[PDB]
Amino acid sequence: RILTTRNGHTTSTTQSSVGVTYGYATTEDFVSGPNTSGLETRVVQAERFFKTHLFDWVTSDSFGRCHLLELPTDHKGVYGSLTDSYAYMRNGWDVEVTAVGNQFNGGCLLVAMVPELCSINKRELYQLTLFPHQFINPRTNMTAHITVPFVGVNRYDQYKVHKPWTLVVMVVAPLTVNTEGAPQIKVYANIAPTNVHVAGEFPSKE
Amino acid sequence: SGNTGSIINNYYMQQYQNSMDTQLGDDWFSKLASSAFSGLFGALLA
Amino acid sequence: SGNTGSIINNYYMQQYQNSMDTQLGDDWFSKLASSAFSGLFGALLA
Amino acid sequence: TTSAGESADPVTATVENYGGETQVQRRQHTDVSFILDRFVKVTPKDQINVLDLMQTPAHTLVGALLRTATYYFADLEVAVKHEGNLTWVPNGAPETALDNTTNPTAYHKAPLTRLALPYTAPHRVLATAYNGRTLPTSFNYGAIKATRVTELLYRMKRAETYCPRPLLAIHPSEARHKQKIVAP
Amino acid sequence: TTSAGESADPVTATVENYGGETQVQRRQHTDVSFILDRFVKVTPKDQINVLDLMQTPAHTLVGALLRTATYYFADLEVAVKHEGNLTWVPNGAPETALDNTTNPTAYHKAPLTRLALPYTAPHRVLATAYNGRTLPTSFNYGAIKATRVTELLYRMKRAETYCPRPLLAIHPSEARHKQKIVAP
Amino acid sequence: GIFPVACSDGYGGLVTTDPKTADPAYGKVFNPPRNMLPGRFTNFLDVAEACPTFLRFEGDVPYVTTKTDSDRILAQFDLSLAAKHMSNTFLAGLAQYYTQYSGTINLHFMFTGPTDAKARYMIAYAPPGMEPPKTPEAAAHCIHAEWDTGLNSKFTFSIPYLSAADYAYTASDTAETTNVQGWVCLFQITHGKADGDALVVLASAGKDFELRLPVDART
Amino acid sequence: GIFPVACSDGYGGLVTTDPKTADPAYGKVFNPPRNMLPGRFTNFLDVAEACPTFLRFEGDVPYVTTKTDSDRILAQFDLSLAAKHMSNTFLAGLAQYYTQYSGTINLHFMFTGPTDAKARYMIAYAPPGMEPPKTPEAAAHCIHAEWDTGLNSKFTFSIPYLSAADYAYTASDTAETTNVQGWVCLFQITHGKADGDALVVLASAGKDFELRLPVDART
Repeated sequence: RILTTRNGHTTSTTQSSVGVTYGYATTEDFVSGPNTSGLETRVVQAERFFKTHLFDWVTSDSFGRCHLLELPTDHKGVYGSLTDSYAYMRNGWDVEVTAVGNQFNGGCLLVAMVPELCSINKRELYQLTLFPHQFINPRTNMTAHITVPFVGVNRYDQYKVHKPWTLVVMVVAPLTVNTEGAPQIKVYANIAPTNVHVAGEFPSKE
Repeated sequence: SGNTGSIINNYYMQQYQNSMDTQLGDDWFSKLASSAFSGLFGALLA
Repeated sequence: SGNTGSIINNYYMQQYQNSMDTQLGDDWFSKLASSAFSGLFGALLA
Repeated sequence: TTSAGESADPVTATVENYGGETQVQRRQHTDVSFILDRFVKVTPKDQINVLDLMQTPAHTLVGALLRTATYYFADLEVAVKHEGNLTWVPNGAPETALDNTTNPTAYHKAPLTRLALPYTAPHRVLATAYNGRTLPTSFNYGAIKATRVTELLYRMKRAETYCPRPLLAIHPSEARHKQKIVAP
Repeated sequence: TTSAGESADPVTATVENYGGETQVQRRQHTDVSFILDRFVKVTPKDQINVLDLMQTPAHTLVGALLRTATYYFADLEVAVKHEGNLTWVPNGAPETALDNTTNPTAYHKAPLTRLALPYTAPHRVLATAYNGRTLPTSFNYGAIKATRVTELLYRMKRAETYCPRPLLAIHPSEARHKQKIVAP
Repeated sequence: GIFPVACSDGYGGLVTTDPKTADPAYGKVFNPPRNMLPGRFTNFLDVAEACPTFLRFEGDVPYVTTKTDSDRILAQFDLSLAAKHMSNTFLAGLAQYYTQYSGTINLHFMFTGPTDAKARYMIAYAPPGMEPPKTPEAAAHCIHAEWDTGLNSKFTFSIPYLSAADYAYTASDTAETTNVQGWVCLFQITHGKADGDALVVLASAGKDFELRLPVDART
Repeated sequence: GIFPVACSDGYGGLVTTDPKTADPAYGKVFNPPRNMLPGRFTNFLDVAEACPTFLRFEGDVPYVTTKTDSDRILAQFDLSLAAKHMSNTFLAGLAQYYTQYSGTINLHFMFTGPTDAKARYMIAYAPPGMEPPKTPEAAAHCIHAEWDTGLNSKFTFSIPYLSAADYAYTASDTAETTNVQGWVCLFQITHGKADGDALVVLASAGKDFELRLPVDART
């Protein structure tokens, strides 16, 4: 089950793929609306993978232990500079989450992309599957892949004041090592902004 | 369309009764539910 | 014509509901606005 | 877009000049007939009230917009709260007629009386300004009378406006005129 | 039915797997537009009431179901019990407008006032959650005001819902949540 | 003269759920375009079908763990949308706003143990009228399914709608001691080195699951 | 018998803006002819488009004067129909009676100096989210236009509508410290003997300027 994903001049290959989950839609909604008066443009150079460590999954983590990553996050590449050069932006996300141990580990992680996530309560975690998601079950796979479009009450956003998407990873069944499994599993994310459009060029700092 | 059951046309124009939608240029979950796998993944005996 | 939204004909004759206009023998500002120059007065480079 | 500014011919540049795109616009809410076609309250006199659109307060939506027209035409509607019977009389009528019931008289019926009245002036059109401050007495829609009138509202129907005049917003003392906007 | 559970592709087994037969189902009562299209009571404030669907109590049928949508759209109806005249003002209006009668104002008529109002927000759609707890002030349907408002009911019309969110039942202390059911 | 009419007593009061619309007051407003926004749902049951959610077991967890002891019962609960085991599901959240239902409820079981852990499970439906089975042998006579672990980690089973009446109540009456709709019984036939491994279970609406008669009862 | 009808509660009160007409009382009156009177206008925005009106600058004047000093800022104000600079325009007078707008606002600049006075100007639009530019060099990175004086004394520039939402508010909230819609920045690149000469500026509605949702807020 080999899958190779390409975003710009960056590729990621997995031999333990369970496929890709498309959330809420297969294609983006109209990118040119009346709120940008035809002044918007696409920035292909930003549509590439950037990386970040999420957390270390250990045996002491119990059901419900979760990690949240609001998007967009700090970006030190071209995508990041866009947020300092333009007032309005929009983009979707191509998300790949990895948790590598071996096939002798047990336990299970749920990774989901949740819109407008202003903290979630304990009982609500039982229904996290309502959101675009995929599981990471060591006996089967080490990679989760989710792809979602831009969402929001506005056609374009101001990322300095609003984060439409939150990546969440939750432990559903605790990690087991059983003598031959990996002692712990570090969870990493490989993310790429998709269809990035910007509008309203800012002045410089000079 | 929702919980409405009158057989006569509304006395007022649509332009007054409701806001009017505009276009640019159960949808998703209905398609998702309809696409559900509903069989057996293996071989069936008797 | 203004802020009126009934789909049924008025119960009373027009001759009673309103005064009647007579003839002898947004007009001006609409024409003025429509005639506005909307380009460039000179030569355009790229 | 450069042009001869002394000319007065309207010039309307667009965002296309620098690569933008002009959008679609819907202007029903700034249509003259539509915007003036709504009730506006006026402070009444106890008994005799001459129907005169200039009684509308100048800062109100209807009052301000009406005053941006020098000449106008319109039929009228009134909603009146009154005690006793309400009698209306046309433009040019002797004041004494206000007490005679054969002139359109509405018998009291709670909570108020709504009436449609026709334009009745001898002029082809009326004005909000007249250089002859003070307007000719013939500029009116007749008069009404009742034992006591408590509320009087005017509503312009089929309105027509000619020759625009100044329309002023509030002048701020600060860089912007700030107001508390409705919020949850 | 066995399958790859890590996938997330929906799997719907049927009783046919063991010789049963799937029946016919009628789901009109779980249709979004239909279920939200009914009045729900909200506790009002004495005079100024900003129309905001998030005022609906979270445990009510309308409140709970509305909160299972992150984004929604709907026109509105209100039924209000009030003293004096009721004035409504659109989204973005200065609070001061609540005292001016040319804005939609309903004169008192026992026992209450029912009004159909249009969506009026500047956004293409509104939300029940916003990651910017607290929602932007522009998320409202205008505001109403009267000498005193005693009852306020909201009714969503033509409702549309996007992106489902958790919907929680009561958590029982026992093996089952038991309630006294209507019986003769 | 004019049309005579009879203003009828008993008609005209405001009914919170009536099928008519109010009179309008503010016309001609055009909304910002919103065609083809992602994630739309038009019927609550479509998401209940497409998105299974977690059951809750002793200890506030969505799984049951394999055990090594003569007792092979993994879980046994009342087939009721008001059951504690179902209390955190989307299905139960929706069901509380309706008084009746009929149709299939699907249960999903996902094995989470390591590759060298194997097990064989059994799910059975025990109808009302007799105490639920305590052993797999006794439960064999009920409608049931057995399956083992392997490459595919998930198994789905349809709990059938079986009752005297065409609809059943979503709520459980206080004078109702023994469950009216029966029990779902999850057993462990045996296992191979799967001690402590978790089997997570979810529930979703089946093709003919139906909810009717909306009701607002608090909750 | 006669037609039975239900007089419904919640309907029938007078609404100051309702879509129906009153009953008539005095019929058959014919008006004096008034066809083809000059100067008619049927939509307030047609005159807002066709008749630009003056902006107001420090000192109660409709112009800004060229200066000779390192500071090249001629004017900088909040893009708001509630701005002091726009307070005497017809556009602002109309906008106060609506809660929302979208579309283009055109600015007109007319040089008034003598024939032997020359200058080069720059107009820029700085979006919200960052402090407005203080110099022409910094403002160069914004949407902008530069032009010089000559035979044609006037230059017109369209301020674009750019925002997250499809509509913006005409009024400015008191809890709004930094302008929500940005700033218009008028700079002087340089000049040739134009000290004390005036550049008058006007504003008019653009082709897609739109006002919606009438409101009477006093003012």
